[PDB]
Amino acid sequence: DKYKDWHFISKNCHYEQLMDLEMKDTAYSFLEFVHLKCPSITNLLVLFGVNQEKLKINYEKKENSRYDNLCTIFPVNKMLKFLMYFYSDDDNDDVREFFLKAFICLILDRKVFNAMESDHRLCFKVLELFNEAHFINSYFEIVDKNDFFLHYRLLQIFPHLQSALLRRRFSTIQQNIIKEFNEFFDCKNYKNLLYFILTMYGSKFIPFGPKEYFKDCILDISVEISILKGILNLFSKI
Amino acid sequence: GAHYFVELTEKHLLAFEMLNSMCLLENYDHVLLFLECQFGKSHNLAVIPFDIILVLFTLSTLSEYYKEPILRANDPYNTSRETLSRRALKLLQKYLAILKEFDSEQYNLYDLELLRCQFFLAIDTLTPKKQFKNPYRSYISCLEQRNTILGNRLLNLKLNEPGEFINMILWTLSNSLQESTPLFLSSHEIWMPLLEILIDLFSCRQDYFIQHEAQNVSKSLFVQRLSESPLAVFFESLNTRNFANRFSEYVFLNCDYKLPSDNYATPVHPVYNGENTIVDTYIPTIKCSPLYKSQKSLALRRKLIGSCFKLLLRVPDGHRLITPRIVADDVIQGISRTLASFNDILQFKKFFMTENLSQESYFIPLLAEGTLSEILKDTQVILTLVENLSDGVSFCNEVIGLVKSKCFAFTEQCSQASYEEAVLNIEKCDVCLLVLLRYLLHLIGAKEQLEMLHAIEKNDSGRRQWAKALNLGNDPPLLYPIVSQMFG
Repeated sequence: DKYKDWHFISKNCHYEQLMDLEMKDTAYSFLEFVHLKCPSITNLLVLFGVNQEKLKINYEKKENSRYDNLCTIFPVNKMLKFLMYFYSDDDNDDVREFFLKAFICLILDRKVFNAMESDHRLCFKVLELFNEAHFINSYFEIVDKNDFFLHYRLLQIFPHLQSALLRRRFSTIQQNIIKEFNEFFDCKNYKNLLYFILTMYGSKFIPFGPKEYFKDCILDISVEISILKGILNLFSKI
Repeated sequence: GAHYFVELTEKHLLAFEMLNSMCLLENYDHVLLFLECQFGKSHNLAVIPFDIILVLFTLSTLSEYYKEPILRANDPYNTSRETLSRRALKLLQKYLAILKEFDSEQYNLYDLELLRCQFFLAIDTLTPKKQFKNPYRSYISCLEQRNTILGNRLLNLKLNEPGEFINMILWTLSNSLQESTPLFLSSHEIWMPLLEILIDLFSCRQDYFIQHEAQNVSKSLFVQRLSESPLAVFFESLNTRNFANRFSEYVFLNCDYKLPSDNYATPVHPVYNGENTIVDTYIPTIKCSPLYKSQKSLALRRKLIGSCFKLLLRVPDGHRLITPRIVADDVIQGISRTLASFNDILQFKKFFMTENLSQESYFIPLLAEGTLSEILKDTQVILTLVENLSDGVSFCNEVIGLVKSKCFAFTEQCSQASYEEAVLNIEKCDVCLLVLLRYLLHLIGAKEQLEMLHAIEKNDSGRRQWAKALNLGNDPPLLYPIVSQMFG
């Protein structure tokens, strides 16, 4: 596999139109009133080349493993500054849920993930609007099984919602974690097992240190497996 | 080594030794994962040793735009769907934003102090020399037997060369506006981010050095020490007797100013071999509009100017500093001369149209009043705007005089031939007055403004008519509508 990520943005971004919208904003921000170009958030999205009139990954349609398509993207800070004009704090819920889903889908794809500012301000400011329990209850619409390759990513972006993210997935709760370790080792789902390891380790349920009985299992299961052993040794020597 | 050095404990010694041993085997992936997999957890703050902060600074210069095979051969799996340079920069930024917040309601009052010492033991090894000191005798750091990180030599070894710390600054300030792919890229994903980190570290090491010295000392000695300060050794790299003209031409290196000195900077060479070359396999995906490049470039330049003004307004009313040979009173004139004598109105806005109207104070109103008192001088007074930033009436009571003395109004000496240059000059004054007024309200929270408002609106008539006097299809750059809104 290669570049098999979510890839929300399907087509090229309307450069010229975006550039036009990019103007009249510096002095505006330093000194929305201009919304005649794109009336609605759907129009703003399709302006980004977001989607051919779409917000849920259809895994039956293999939407979680797309191709490169070599598409261009506007600067992510400009994207998240334009998207945050159609916020409408005091509005209905059926539109705010669409806003939240559009934000979550356009934070998880590879293009917006591998093209982000070193210092994150907008990402933490947008998440701070919704409720953490609401952001993770109306979760990123990925199935619970493949929730971990994208959950590692969501925790790479926002690392503070890990304990608040395994509760909704597993509902002490360590029995479910240990049972879900199986049916991943029982099957040959090692990749999802690796990302499950990377997602759960360090929480209040699977802390670091030499002390969990995963190491024994792996030692018995023995090219993608080696990395599991190395990561487990590293986490034990902490 | 007496101040700021804090000894480690047995908990941190094992961490340091494990990290250095992981780095010895060129296993940088695990070196990053060790620090990343414990950031948003309980209050422990696994702190990086300086011998690893240096490896991070050198890894962060291994961008994927020119070195794809090295990165792809280091860690084939790439589980994080990222690159070492993108990660190392994230960790650097994360620990730097931690360092800028010394709170006891966070990880620890000792690990924080152990990080502050570890970041200050790393920038000290970078001395601005004009164009292995290991304090921890408890482990064998992996910089004794290693001077090359995957091809890139190092950071302190490559910057401590003859006249190399200044080429690293003058080589990123000219590719920050580039309309070419490898040049701009190199100064977008590598040095622009890295240069803002460094400047962020010298701007607090200087605070450590200044806040922790010899309290209650004579001016003569006080100012004699200020030339030995961390920042002062950083300004030395400029190596110029005439700071005022050198600095100003060294800050704006690819702007559209008047260019009065033909003897400009020599064609700058890249810091690392192949930095100015794009690899065939990598395909960029971001479409950066020229406005975006100008915004980022002018942000970095304004940051450099502020970092300058950091120690220059510290020197008391006594003698000037001896090390940098900086005047600190007419270097404002040199910078405000390069701003007024511009040729682009977009770049002139993006300099003063700052996002942080509070983080960069104390020198923008001094640079806003310096350009306003230079365009009038050369194109149709003793202003006091900067001095009236503590009186709502005073500044309001003096702006009338200008507009009332045909300041921002067009003249009759020119014709319709040079209307542009005659329009740009009054358009440049619009940008400078707004900034001065914007700061006023913000720093201050009747008829005074009313009177001033009317005057500004009545001065538009001349321009409006001036549009008909020169038979224009459209109007002139008015300055009433933009001001009215501001007052609310």
